[PDB]
Amino acid sequence: MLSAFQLENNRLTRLEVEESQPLVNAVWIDLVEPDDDERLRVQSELGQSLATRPELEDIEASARFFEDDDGLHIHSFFFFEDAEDHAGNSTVAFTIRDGRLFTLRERELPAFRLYRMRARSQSMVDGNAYELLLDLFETKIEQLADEIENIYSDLEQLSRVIMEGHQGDEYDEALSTLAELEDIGWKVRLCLMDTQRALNFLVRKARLPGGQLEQAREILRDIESLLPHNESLFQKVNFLMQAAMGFINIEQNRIIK
Amino acid sequence: MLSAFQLENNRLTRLEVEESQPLVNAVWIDLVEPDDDERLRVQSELGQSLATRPELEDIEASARFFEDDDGLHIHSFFFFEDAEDHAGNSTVAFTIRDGRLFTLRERELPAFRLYRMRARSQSMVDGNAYELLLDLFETKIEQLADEIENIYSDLEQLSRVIMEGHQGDEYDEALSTLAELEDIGWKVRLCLMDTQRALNFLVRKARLPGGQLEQAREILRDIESLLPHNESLFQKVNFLMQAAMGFINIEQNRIIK
Amino acid sequence: MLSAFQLENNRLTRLEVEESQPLVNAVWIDLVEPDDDERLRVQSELGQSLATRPELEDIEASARFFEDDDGLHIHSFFFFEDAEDHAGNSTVAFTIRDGRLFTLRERELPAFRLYRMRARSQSMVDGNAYELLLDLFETKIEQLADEIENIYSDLEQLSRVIMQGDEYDEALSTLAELEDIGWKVRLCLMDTQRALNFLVRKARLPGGQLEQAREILRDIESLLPHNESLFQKVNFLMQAAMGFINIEQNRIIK
Amino acid sequence: MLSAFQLENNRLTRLEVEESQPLVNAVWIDLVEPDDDERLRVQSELGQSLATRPELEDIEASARFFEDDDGLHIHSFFFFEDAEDHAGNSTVAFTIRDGRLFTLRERELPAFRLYRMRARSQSMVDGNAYELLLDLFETKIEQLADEIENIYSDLEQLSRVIMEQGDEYDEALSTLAELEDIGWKVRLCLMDTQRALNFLVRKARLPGGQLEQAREILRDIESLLPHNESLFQKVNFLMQAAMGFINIEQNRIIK
Amino acid sequence: MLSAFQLENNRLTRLEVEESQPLVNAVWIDLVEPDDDERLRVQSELGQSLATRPELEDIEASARFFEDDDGLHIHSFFFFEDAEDHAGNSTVAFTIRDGRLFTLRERELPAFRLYRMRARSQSMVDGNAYELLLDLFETKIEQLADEIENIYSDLEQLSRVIMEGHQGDEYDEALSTLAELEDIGWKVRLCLMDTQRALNFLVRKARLPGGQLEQAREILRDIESLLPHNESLFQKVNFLMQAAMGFINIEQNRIIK
Ligand SMILES: [Mg+2]
Ligand SMILES: [Mg+2]
Ligand SMILES: [Mg+2]
Ligand SMILES: [Mg+2]
Ligand SMILES: [Mg+2]
Ligand SMILES: [Mg+2]
Ligand SMILES: [Mg+2]
Repeated sequence: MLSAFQLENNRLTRLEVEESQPLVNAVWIDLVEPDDDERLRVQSELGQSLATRPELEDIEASARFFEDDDGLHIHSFFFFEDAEDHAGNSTVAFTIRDGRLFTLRERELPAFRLYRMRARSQSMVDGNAYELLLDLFETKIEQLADEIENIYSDLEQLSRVIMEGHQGDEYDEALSTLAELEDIGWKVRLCLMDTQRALNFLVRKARLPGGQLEQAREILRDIESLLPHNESLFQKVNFLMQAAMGFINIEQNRIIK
Repeated sequence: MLSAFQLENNRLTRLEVEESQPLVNAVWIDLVEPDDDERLRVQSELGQSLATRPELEDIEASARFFEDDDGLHIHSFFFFEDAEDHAGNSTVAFTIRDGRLFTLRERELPAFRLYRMRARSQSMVDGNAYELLLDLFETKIEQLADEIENIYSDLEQLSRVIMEGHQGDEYDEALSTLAELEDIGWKVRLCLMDTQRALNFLVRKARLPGGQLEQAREILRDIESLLPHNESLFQKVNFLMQAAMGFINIEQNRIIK
Repeated sequence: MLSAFQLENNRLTRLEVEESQPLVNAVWIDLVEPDDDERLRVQSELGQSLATRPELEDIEASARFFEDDDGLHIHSFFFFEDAEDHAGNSTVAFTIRDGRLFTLRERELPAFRLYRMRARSQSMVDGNAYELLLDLFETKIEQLADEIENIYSDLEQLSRVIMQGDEYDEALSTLAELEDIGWKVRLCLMDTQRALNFLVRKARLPGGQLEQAREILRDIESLLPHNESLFQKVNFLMQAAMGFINIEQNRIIK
Repeated sequence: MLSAFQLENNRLTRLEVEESQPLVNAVWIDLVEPDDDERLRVQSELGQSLATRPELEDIEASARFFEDDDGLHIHSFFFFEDAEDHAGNSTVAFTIRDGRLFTLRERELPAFRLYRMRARSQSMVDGNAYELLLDLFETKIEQLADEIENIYSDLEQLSRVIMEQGDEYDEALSTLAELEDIGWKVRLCLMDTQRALNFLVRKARLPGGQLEQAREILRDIESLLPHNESLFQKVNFLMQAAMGFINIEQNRIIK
Repeated sequence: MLSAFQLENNRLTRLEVEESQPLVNAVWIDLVEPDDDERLRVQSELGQSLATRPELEDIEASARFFEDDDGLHIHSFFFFEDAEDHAGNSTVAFTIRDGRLFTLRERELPAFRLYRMRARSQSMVDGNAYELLLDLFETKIEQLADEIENIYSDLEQLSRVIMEGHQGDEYDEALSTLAELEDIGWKVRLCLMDTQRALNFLVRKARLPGGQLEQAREILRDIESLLPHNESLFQKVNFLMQAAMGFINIEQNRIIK
């Protein structure tokens, strides 16, 4: 799946690519599970090699945040929920070269879907590939913060269910939900931590136009402010787990009596 | 619910609003669950847009501590107990513009109720919107410190139930109380942490008249001194949980024998 | 209960107060659960308002470490054991004004009893209210260190018990007693640490007093880790015990 | 087992040692469980004392990262899996002296096996003992990162077994404990390489090309350690949830 | 028990003290559970008061690391195993005055036993009391590191026993061994931490001849490198404890069925 976008008055407008062959006019090329026809098309029409599937698995800093003849590379976890509502992180390879942004990804993602919807009726400021990359990160953080907000409200309700060792079988259900909330929070943290590394790298490495530099710092500031929330949820979750076992053992005693 | 206050010899005096239409004379407008008639009234009589309900859910720094054409915005958790005696945090949007303070909130709050009572017979120092905002934070901290104090004394009594009782009935009750104290402390910490960010932002961002600056630092100093107490309670609570499970298992053994 | 002390060759000597009315000669006024007659006596004979009972409950820095028209105020937890041998902290309001120290407290305390015993037959150095306040803190830390030392030796014996029966109920109970002592010792230390940090930045402290304060801060820094180390051991012991209890449960069911 | 390597256009080429006696031409001598005949051969043909077996057990900084008349010494944990698929760390003594690298080890290791494969058809940059040492550390980190990646995917599958019987649960706890252990041993390996590289940066004149290489490895380690810590949280939480399910099950049974 | 040592070509040589009365020639006096005859002998022949038994119990910095008319005092935990193979720490009072070292101890200790054995055929460098004190600390650290090394190998074997979660007999034994390894590690950490304070004090306080200063820093560096190992063992130990309880509960279920 190949989509391309060009700029018109600092407004991202969707290029037709099946028909309007010239890719050279695009500021952003976005690939989702691209076949070899699409890869080769980018290779020949632009200068651009793209990362292979196993290179997106690499978690080492030097494999994710690096500069080379193919441009500036940032690989970053993006958060998603699979078909059975199980949280996950999907690595996206960002590449910036000659003022063009390339995003290579394994699947559809809610941040991208959201940014694209907004980009349809919303002006960029400086109108460049670095701004675009950060806009996508802004969007990511916005969603991560929404995830955390919902862990709180779900955990609040679940908390009240757990305050009785009244078991059968709203308690099997409670432990399961706890474990689902732990896992979401855990994966949100990985996503935040990784974006944090990515942005710290960017700040030291890319000439970032100054409007872009402040934007990046703003996102870093948001991340610094979300991480503690994440850590706070783990305490609560772990305590709730402990209390539940207490109630289960109290119940066991009742039963044996 | 719209209340408005004006200043008379550095004394907040309650300006009648059903009758005395001119809002322009107020230093402080306080909204509680305001209907669209009240919102629009503030919009037209002053310049003032107010934050929407879902914008108060946002926990990201950049959504809580920011400056824009509508003025200086500080969103801050305030602590309360709901109708069924469950602790909670309620976000209050503070907005300062052209020397006037706007507080927008979802519900009655004990800090506000308390500050208003006092403000009926008590002089402000410099008599301005920044002082007023900090006075409300001072009051918040005063109450948070009282909460912590009471967690201590409650935990002290509960501690003795957990060493001296072995009935199954007074022990369900004990675990429940433990969990109620854990939750209060947890929510107090969130409240403190958030006020801390808010005040750090204020110190760097607002021209704060120097009398206000020292006031803010005093509040910051109080917070630095309350956070460790919070953390100390969690250790005790967790240890008590562990001891209880030990006693429950010792009891189980007695029963089976 | 009102006691007063005056200085004689840098030696604290106990003033008779039922009889020798002039309080003005005292360097140190010590109140224990004082009635309104004693409070008013301090109010009129010296300039001195004293903190009220509910103000000693306040834990907020700004309510404990502050300066005002009534002088320099330091509120600080002191460690004690109640009638049933249960550990506790009692807040003591220290107030320094015009070279005189005021201590207001809710109860008798071992640090004070100990300092008073010694102060009979022991010379102060610079002989002033700031030294006196720090001398009381020195004594407090001395006793806190003793408490920790004993948690160690008690925990050592208890450790061996934990490696069917009636002696295990007893073990868990003792563990929980030792946890609580250590916990309350830490609160006491942490609070004295804030108090001394405040003092260092705030009071003109005569230089002899400044080094004294730093010495106490250094002691606290060296005791806090011990406290934390005990919690690890205590928590681990608790865990092992539950393991043994479950192993026992399995033996029984078989 | 004695292997020796010399340089030819910045390409490590394997010296024949059974036959081509002169060791003096080697840039890298690599010893695996060397007998006293091999040790003595290094002692006499080069100046080189080698660390004894019990000196590789020593974990103290001053026993692992030090300089003396015998040269520059770096002892470092390398990660491996034994015959029964159990994770382990094996200390390797690196020694650099008069532009020559000596590696002394107790066993075959996957990092070395991998670096040697690659070195057969791959050019070094500056072509020296310090680069060589760092190349081996680079390779080590590459493999540690792969381990962590696999702990994640295994833990993901195991997570679902624990949410979704008595038989498949013994097995689950055992797997959990295998993953904890791997992560634990990876951390020890990372931490130790980190000390080693910090020491190197302050101590050896490191040619500037080497210096950046070392910092790159340090940067990778900084980025892998948090992953390690993150796994321990998940593992510990999974352990707790399992006990919860086991106790719920116990209650069902007793009823 | 009084032993005394003098220097001969930077070689500690054991003075005969029953017979060769002059103690003034010694660089090192070493007391083990000394009676009042030996204490008084040191008091009169040298200037030297020695710390009393209850003064070695004091753990407060100011009671362990201090200077006074009696010289330079360093009290330090040394590690040992008692008659019933239980790990322990024994405080040793080091005192340096007029170029002479005094060590006062409650019992035989493996570091001292080891240093003395080596000192019989090994030259000191600068040949002074400060070097001697540090040599003893070097030896201590050497042994602590050996302890940690052995905790690792014992914990490795024990780890494999605990994955066979089956028999009731080899499991009592396993928990016991775990608890014995936890305790050793715990006491090793106390020993390390205390030596660390002692050496930090020494570095700021004693004129330390420069050869001695580097020696001290080397020991500090070793300690900094051993502490993390200690902390790592606690995580493993705690995790193993948890897994064991899991296997015990699985077994309990099997039994009840
Ligand atoms: Mg949101
Ligand atoms: Mg636990
Ligand atoms: Mg059970
Ligand atoms: Mg209060
Ligand atoms: Mg003492
Ligand atoms: Mg050794
Ligand atoms: Mg790889």
